[PDB]
Amino acid sequence: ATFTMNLPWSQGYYWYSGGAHSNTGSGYPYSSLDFNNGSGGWGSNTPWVQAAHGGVITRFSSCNIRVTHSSGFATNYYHMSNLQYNNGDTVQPGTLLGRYANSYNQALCEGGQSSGPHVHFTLLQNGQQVSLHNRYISNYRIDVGNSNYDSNCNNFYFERNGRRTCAWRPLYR
Ligand SMILES: [Zn+2]
Repeated sequence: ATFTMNLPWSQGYYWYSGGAHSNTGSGYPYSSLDFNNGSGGWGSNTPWVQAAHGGVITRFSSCNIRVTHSSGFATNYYHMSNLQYNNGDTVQPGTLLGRYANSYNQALCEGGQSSGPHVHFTLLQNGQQVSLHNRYISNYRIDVGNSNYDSNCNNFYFERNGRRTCAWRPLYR
């Protein structure tokens, strides 16, 4: 079917999102969002992350997994642990992929930086990161800001039913 994404948690629940940023946090495009459910810092009871859509798995490492849709769009999930699938496996929307890591070393098993447990979520097409601007997730339109991680709610927000949800506010599926 047509590529459609859902927020990687259950209907009627909320997590929190930061502002849109590139995969590295510098430069363009703003392809990525950091999601967390507010469980706390390192060592806390971090949640399981659901596949935003169906597709074929690529497992890059113990902390880095991707779901590639039949359309060639894909979502990438970084800072992960307890990964449940291997290369070539098929998953459905909602499938539990793993947890986002509750330990600092596991979260950064391929490098990067982190201030606390979260999943770094990235949209790709043809294996290349692509901008989240004007893309949709759980029927929210994503409006990217004017710099990496920009959380100004006049610049960055999720919009559904004509109402905005800002970064660092309950984002309900
Ligand atoms: Zn990130």
